[PDB]
Amino acid sequence: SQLAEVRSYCYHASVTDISTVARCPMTGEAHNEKRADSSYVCKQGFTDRG
Amino acid sequence: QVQLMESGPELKKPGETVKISCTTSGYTFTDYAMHWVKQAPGKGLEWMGWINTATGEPTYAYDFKERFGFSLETSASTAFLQISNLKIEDTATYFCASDGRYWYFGVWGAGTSVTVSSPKTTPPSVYPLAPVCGDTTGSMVTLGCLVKGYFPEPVTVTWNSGSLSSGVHTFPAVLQSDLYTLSSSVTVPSSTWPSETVTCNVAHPASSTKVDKKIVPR
Repeated sequence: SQLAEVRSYCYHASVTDISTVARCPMTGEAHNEKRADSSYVCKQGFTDRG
Repeated sequence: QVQLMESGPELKKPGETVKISCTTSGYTFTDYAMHWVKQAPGKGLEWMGWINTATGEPTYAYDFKERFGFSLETSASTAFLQISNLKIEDTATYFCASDGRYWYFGVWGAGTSVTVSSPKTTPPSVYPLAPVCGDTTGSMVTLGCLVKGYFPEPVTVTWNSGSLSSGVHTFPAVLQSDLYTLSSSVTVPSSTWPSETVTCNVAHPASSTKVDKKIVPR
């Protein structure tokens, strides 16, 4: 008769609004302003620089 | 000696680009970052950012990002402020600094006043202003000189080749259709006018106009 909602699973996703904030070496962490909202998926990284 | 000189007053129009130069002396250039500070038209000092100089790395304040830039030249010790897509709201004075890091700096840049407007270089309208009966109060006859619609700044407004500075007040000019209008008033006693010659001399070397106008009685 009655079924409660335990949770859900998103199997299919799409990428929207790719944003990458570049920084210089030795600056340590890079911070993009998109880390405030949880809707934006942010990840650290690096770019080999000349 | 550490003294920071910049590119002087610059005349710009909306939609153009500019690179504002800051030349430094008295120290090795790459050793001090350059703090960039904008002075808003309301005389607010709005900090633009500091450029890591080594390494040549600009660090923007978020409001100043992506339409501005910090570039460098190491050998001659000249720091550059690049601006793209000029805007009229950017008319202001800009400054550079010699970095003492977390305590800021000990030396201020000479300053750069950028003017973003869309006028034609124009000679001022210089009008000798005849005082009326109600304009003579307390043994003195006040005289005045209207300087109207000149571009660009500055204008040198003197009286009788600057011989009488006594009651001379040269007032600032503001923007009218991107033209400047100021007025200057000399205060001399009533016995000196119109007995003695009083002529406001408006020197506008930007438009190459030196104008001499004497006030006559009515």
